[PDB]
Amino acid sequence: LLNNILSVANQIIYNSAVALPLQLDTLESTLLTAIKSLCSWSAALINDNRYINGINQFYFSIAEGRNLTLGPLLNMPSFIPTATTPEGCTRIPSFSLTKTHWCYTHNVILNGCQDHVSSNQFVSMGIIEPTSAGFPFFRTLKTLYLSDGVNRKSCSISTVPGGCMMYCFVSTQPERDDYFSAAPPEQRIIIMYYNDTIVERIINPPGVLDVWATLNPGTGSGVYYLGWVLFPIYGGVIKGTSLWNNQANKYFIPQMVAALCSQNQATQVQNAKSSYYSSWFGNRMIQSGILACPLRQDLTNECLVLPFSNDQVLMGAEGRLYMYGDSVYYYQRSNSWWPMTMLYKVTITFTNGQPSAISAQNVPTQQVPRPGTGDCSATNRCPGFCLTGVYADAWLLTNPSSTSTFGSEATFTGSYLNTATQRINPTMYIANNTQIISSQQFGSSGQEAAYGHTTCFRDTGSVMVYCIYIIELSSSLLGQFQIVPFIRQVTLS
Amino acid sequence: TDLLNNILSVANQIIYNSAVALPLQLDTLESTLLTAIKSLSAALINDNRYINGINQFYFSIAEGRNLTLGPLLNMPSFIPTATTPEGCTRIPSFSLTKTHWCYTHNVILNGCQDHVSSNQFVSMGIIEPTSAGFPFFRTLKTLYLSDGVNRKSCSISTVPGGCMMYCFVSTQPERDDYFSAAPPEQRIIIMYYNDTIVERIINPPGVLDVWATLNPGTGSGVYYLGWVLFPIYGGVIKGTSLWNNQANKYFIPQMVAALCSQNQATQVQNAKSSYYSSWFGNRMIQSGILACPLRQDLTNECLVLPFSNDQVLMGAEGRLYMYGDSVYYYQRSNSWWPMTMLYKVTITFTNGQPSAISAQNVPTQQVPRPGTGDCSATNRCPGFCLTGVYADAWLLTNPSSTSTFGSEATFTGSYLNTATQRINPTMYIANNTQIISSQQFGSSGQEAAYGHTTCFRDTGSVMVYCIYIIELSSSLLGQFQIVPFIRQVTLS
Amino acid sequence: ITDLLNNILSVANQIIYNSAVALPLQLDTLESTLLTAIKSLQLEQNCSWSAALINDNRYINGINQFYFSIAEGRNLTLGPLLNMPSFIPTATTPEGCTRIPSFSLTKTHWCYTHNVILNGCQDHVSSNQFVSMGIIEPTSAGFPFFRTLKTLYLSDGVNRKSCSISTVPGGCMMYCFVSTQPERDDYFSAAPPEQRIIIMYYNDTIVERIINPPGVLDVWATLNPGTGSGVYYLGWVLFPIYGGVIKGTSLWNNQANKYFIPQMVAALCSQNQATQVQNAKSSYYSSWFGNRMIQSGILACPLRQDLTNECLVLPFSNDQVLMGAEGRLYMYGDSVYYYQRSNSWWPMTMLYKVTITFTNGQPSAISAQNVPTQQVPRPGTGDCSATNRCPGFCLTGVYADAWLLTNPSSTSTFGSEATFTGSYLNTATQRINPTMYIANNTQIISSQQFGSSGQEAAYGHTTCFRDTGSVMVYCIYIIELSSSLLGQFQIVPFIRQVTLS
Amino acid sequence: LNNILSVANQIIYNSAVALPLQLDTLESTLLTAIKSLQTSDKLEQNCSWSAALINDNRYINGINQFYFSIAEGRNLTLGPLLNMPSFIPTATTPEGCTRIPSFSLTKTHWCYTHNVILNGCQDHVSSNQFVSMGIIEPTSAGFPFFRTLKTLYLSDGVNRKSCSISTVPGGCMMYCFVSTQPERDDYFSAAPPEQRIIIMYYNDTIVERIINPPGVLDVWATLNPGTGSGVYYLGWVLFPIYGGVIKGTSLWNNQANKYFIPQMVAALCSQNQATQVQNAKSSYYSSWFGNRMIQSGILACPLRQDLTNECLVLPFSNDQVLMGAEGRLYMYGDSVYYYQRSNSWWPMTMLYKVTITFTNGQPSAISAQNVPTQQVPRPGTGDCSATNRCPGFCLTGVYADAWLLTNPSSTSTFGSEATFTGSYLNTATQRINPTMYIANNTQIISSQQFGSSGQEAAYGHTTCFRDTGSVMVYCIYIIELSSSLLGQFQIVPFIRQVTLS
Ligand SMILES: *[C@@H]1O[C@H](CO)[C@@H](O[C@@H]2O[C@H](CO)[C@@H](O[C@H]3O[C@H](CO)[C@@H](O)[C@H](O)[C@@H]3O)[C@H](O)[C@H]2NC(C)=O)[C@H](O)[C@H]1NC(C)=O
Ligand SMILES: *[C@@H]1O[C@H](CO)[C@@H](O)[C@H](O)[C@H]1NC(C)=O
Ligand SMILES: [Ca+2]
Ligand SMILES: [Ca+2]
Ligand SMILES: [Ca+2]
Ligand SMILES: [Ca+2]
Repeated sequence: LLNNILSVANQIIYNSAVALPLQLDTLESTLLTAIKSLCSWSAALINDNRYINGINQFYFSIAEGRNLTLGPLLNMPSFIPTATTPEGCTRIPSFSLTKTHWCYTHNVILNGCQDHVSSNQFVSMGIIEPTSAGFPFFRTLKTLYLSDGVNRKSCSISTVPGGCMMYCFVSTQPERDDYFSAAPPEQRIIIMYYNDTIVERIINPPGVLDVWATLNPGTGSGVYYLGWVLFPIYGGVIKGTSLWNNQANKYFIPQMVAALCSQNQATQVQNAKSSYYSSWFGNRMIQSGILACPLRQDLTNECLVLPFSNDQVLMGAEGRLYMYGDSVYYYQRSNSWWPMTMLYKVTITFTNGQPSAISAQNVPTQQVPRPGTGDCSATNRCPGFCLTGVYADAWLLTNPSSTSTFGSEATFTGSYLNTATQRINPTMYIANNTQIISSQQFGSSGQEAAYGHTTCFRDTGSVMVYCIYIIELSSSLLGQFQIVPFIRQVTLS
Repeated sequence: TDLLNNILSVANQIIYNSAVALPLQLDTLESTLLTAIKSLSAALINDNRYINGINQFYFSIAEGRNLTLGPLLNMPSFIPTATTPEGCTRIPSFSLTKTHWCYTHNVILNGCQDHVSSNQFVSMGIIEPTSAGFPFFRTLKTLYLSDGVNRKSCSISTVPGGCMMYCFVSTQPERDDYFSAAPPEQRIIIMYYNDTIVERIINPPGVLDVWATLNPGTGSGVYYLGWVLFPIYGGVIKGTSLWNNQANKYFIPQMVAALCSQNQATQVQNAKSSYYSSWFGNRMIQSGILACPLRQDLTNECLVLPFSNDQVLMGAEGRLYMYGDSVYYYQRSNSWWPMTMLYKVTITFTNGQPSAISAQNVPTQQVPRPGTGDCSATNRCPGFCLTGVYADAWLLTNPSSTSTFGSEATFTGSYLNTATQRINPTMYIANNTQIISSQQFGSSGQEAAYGHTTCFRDTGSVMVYCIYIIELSSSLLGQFQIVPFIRQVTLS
Repeated sequence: ITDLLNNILSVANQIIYNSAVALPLQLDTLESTLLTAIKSLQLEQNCSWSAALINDNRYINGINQFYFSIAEGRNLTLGPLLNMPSFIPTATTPEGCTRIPSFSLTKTHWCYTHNVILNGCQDHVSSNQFVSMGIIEPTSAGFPFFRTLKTLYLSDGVNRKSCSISTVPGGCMMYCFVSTQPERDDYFSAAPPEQRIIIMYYNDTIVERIINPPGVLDVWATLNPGTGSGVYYLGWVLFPIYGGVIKGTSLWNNQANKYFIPQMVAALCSQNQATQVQNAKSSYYSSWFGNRMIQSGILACPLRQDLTNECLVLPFSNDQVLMGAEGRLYMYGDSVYYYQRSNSWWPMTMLYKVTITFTNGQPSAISAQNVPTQQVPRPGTGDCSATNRCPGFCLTGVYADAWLLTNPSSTSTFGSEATFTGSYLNTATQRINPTMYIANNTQIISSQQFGSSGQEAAYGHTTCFRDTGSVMVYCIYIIELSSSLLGQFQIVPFIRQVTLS
Repeated sequence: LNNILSVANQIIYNSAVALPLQLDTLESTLLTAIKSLQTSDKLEQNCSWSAALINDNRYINGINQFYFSIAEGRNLTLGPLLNMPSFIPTATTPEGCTRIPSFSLTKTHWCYTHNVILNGCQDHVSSNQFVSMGIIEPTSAGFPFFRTLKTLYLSDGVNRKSCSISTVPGGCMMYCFVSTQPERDDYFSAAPPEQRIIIMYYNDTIVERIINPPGVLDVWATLNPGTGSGVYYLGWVLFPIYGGVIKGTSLWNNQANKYFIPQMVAALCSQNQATQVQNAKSSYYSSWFGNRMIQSGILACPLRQDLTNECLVLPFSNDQVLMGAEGRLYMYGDSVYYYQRSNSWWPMTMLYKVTITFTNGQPSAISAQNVPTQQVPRPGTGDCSATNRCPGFCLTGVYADAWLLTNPSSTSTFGSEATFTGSYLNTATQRINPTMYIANNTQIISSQQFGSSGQEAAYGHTTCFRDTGSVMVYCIYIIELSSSLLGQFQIVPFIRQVTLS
């Protein structure tokens, strides 16, 4: 025996966790495609046939991943609005794409890039349709501008059937002051349907009052998973709470640190433990996690807050959730001591139809660094307390689970700021665990930039993968920043 | 001993997958599917604050003297930019009525000097107030015409339910259009909010064998008494009725005489000759209006109505406007007179069809436009010229309110403030003889091109806002970025 | 060990349970709830179903074919005229005029159209255009009735002229140009007239569009449909065209030096090859019509309801065809054929097999092989009468198409013995004495003049088909006749059998 | 611990075979049902809807009304003939005979029919019957087009004769008898000919029924529809009829000693009053036609697809009406009117208002009030020509109906000044000189003759209606004209304006 059931009961995990959920996923797509072929209708809000089957997947096998190269930039009419004054500040994009449609949002501040009193939030939704030269056009089918005195900040957006769910917090003071007060900022979820119904709810997740000093959405896309909307969150946890106590003495050091940090192992461990706690931000434990909301117009306390185990994950930061086939993935901003791209496979367990636990498996990487200040520049390799960095997510082009060891040879794409400490030199790239294998810098040396959001998808007609690279660029002319959706091909060379 | 622990650890995951993960997946697959099949113009309306503030003269003559430009206001630009360094967006057209707005521009992938192959972007939407009190141009639909047809020089106009765009199809360099005796393909595209699109080749009567070429003027058309009026211009062939009827006619604006010292005979002779171009195939260069009835089955119902050359300068690009019930025309100064040309247009109908047009100039010596050679911003004397740039203007007071038409008129727009170069974009308010308020955008040397200006009133706050759609030379993305600046015209 | 054995059994049993009855059950429940949501989305008392628009079983397999063997072709004669209720409308005043029929019949139905002039034939300004469609059904006497299922009357003040029509599935496609000045002025002026495609369905949808085929503007001074039927072929609608081409264009240059002399002229004209060749070359160029090259061709249109510039113009090579003229397209099985009106120096019936070559799904070239004949002349003026045999420039003639009763391709040499039928005006110079006939390459073997001598007539369109119930071939001869009582000119659908003897 | 392969193989097979097979099958069921909706909406694309069969808005409110006031009636004149594409089909051989039209127009649409005989105008064995239906729409010149939307040709060996037609919602009802022998023989035999009602709907449903109204058999030796239109009235279709009644029957008995002498006859006939009354009584009996009482009447049919004997025969009182003859029924607003052809001694137009009384939802009685007239004669033979004024037995005349332009009820004395229009053969004894006219009780006030002197003609059916859009009244005059070139006859729908000038 022994050897007989092992591979068989392993073939049942494959049968149940990859084979059947793929058949179901594929099933949903062919029926969707079948539905559109049956007063601007909501059935206008469906992507071209060419893309419905090429969204939220790993597009390349491990072998193909070796030969990937960036095509040249393609010109399309940007769906992202710019500022119309020099001091107008458009920042903090969030972008989500499903089989049917996409959602986009960003924050607008009228005068400069700091304002804890008033801002507005632009939202749009639309579809992808092919042009004449074959390449995609992001067709906006609706916009909204939430401008009503509620300072909605750090918003994450996700597609839902029929429209968008956006998750925001309401800013009334400087970020540091949120870490020091005991009560958290107000949390809101806004649902915006293509049929023009808009319902906004102030939400009260259990386990948040008197536990989390502050709580923010991660700014990167949420995802629609099993009838729930999952959003990335982070914040500050108060001392002496159960969550705090349950997280005590936990730390996570990524697989490739040991060979790169010459500091002694015991000191690495003590430094890594100390890295989840910020004296600057009110002596709170800085915590990443997921917020799970059921898709309902009647929301109050049904949303769940689920923290990641600090054994599995770095200090709390902005982030993004993804769906690749049937697995959920999490990008965590590197706001701590490890300056390399952080991607995890997230296992979610439901109990009584509800998410009750999450678990994170890192894709071990030493590639694509991020600028930071002080002792936590792109060159640091050693655990310690750091509170600095920048958002730069990454899209997985190959399946980390395709290798016998998880993520042994992983391939991903995104943008990054190629410098040690400054926010300059935005560079689009494709990378593996150890090396950048394809790269093109945008603009001249010293060109300023900030956050970068990357999303890829396949035209199943031309069998082509495109990636959109949404980058905040410093504008010399109009606006402090111009959020640009670069689009280009990821080609098998 | 130690395979039994992870054989039941695994067999509990198979319980989970079959009893939780998969049935939840099925519940959700059922859920999103039912939603998609559940999906099987009362919105597309401007806010109450603007519906009664559109297409009017906003100020009295007396008030006009105290108008000044307010600071630029920050709204989300509804005009899409390029996403490559060489990407080119050019030739905007913007139209706003009571219920909604329409917008369009031309997109060239490989730089602004490629004149074959392009795409045309279109959007429409409404205006709503923001918490700071100023307007937001809310886009409710976009379209990208990208089928390989080189649609060029497009004008757009709102219609009830949507937009009507007038384009021509360019298949050869401009100059060849004037030389060939067969005119280019003319198209009318109608795009409704309900996502119906109808596009048709039109052939107005009296075009074939009369007009060597014909273009929309790029400025907005207007919807007037059931018809859609677009500006047009082009080249008329020697020996036709239209050429003959137009023979010996010429127009010299009121204010030219005091500024030009040539003998009257020379001015007249030179003015007669400015309507004819040896460079463009010896055609008479001609301005007019295209009148289309609003229908979805257009072939030859659209009418071409030339202006008399006694009333109007050499044919050029232009724009139509509605102020109350009066139609006005802006005519680009592509000839010898470099100042802003605005006219009240009187349209006569015979048996339900526009049969004639007449133009009365608002006499002006203000807001020059850069041009080459002897036809720069400083020229004051009649001659043949084929140079200039588009720079429309919005009348803030009624030229009909004075005893003599246009004796004290006030208008606003952008212009490029140099003699010969297209640099230094400046938003201004002016009267007939002087600029009374002006704000340059960017630094000296900032390159720019066309500018479309449109004003409207917030009847909640009684503030007038103008949008100045300016074509700006860009260093970051694209060779050009078309920007809709917005600011108050303030009474002080 | 007992714990962690008995555990699996009852657990792996629940898995069998989950996978065999529990999960398939949720699948059945799922299927039912959305089949009962798909059906829940969706009138025959009010419907005239388009399978009315179906020819009778007696004709569906008898249309667009060669009906006789070469041997049977020698023994064909015309039967007596048969009386049906004409489907072609006449005038209601003495001065009304109907002219220029076009008629198309395929497997399922027929289409018909003609031009209506209110005040006499001489008025070429303003007219209206009558359109009809229907099917054929047998009568109790055994012969066809052309049953009209819809009429239309295009009457909006637009001067639609020279219209050709073709069936399409579900209806008709008509091709017209718009006339705004006399014919000769169309050749002189450098911009072509407006072209239109009108699609009319049995379901009452009508879309009419102006079209602009590539390579027309600044190349064709004018362009007309040839008035003969177009055909529906491989998803495209082909129409005969003609017009005048401007000097120094690619097309003019590409035709330079080309001419065509039919295979039987040599035995009939007694002039040295040098002059015959030079005169043939010249016959393609009309000084009277603005020094244009007068040119034949085919217009190819995709069947779609949003036409702008997809229609293509393909000229015939002048090495293969005579001077441009009115014409007609045919289908005999899978082969396209072209009849070309003899408006030039050769007065005999001109029929060709057309080879159409495609490229990327679009037609790109046409080749024409003549069926060499010397029979059925047509009346003309001056030196280009019925009796003329020599090359040279002429601009006179009349439309007189002909239907092929046997296959030109069945012989060793193409067209060495062809049999065709039509009508013709049996005089040399006048439009007089309409005569229905059957003829081979050299002789008229069966002929029946209609009316008294001096009876005035004009165009003739002939269409044949077979009753597969009785194995009888019927030909309909649509002839323009001078009228007295009502109208100045009338168009009549004569029908008779073509019988073997 | 060996049984964990018996289950493990059932786990795999369930998740790898059983479930993917089911998910695949389940997918097909959903797509079959989705394509089922794709197919159902594509059926609608194959339909011409009954909604097509509706007159343009300009005419809908302009139908079946008195158009002019009494005073406006004095200033009416005929406009020039207008030219439209005739909806009435002609013959395609010289001997083909089209005769006996019937035409019915209502709010929504019109119905037309006539008889076709293949060889000559005489036949009692075989003929066919053309039928059509359609609408009226305006042209650019402003005047109507009668647009055909469906045509039928009943050709099946049943010799349908003397057909009258009427519109019904969504189509037409036609009434014919079946002719198997000469007319005279019908009057001599006791059993009447076969009577048929055919209903023809736009949706293509056709139901023919042989009918047997009570009170016919052994009472009427023969019975024919009037040929003139019927009308659709309060759910019933009414048809004119006439025929020969048998001696000794209740109807004959109840009609004995009745007669009708029009109000304007005394002043015009010198004969002794006793000699007049005697002849008027005798004028209802034909010794030539099997010694029968020649009777006019009306047949009333419920609108049902399953008719047998629900149809009713209601004769007119011979005190109220002349000898039995062809005729026509009208709706002017809510009033039913009746034209009786003048086949007897009095050669002038006979119009009557008809009152129909209903007994429990069924017509039971009819009465006729004559519009007193001495205008519009009709040709006849011997002592009953257009000039004759004195009672006697005549059996001669021709069908020539009339449309009332003004309301005879709008004067104190019913029809003291009435205005009507039609055509008539303007000669004393012969069928020549067809003339369209407007007349009042005593004089013709407007008149245009058609064709040359001696133009032969026969029946004339006249129908007027109003373009409410332009406020013009138009009258269609359907006249059988002798033809030479093609056909014995050519039935023509002349149209002109009746202008208030
Ligand atoms: C999308 O919205 C359009 C309106 O905003 C709508 O167009 C309207 O469509 C009807 C029929 O197509 C037009 O109808 C006319 O009705 C008859 C037929 O000619 C005449 O009696 C009238 O005089 C008139 O001509 C309307 O004119 C047209 N409205 C406008 C403003 O153009 C489209 O039909 C809509 N598309 C869909 C999917 O329904
Ligand atoms: C809008 O759509 C959602 C589902 O997509 C539905 O639940 C909601 O009630 C809809 N609102 C309206 C007004 O249709
Ligand atoms: Ca706080
Ligand atoms: Ca040209
Ligand atoms: Ca021409
Ligand atoms: Ca009998």
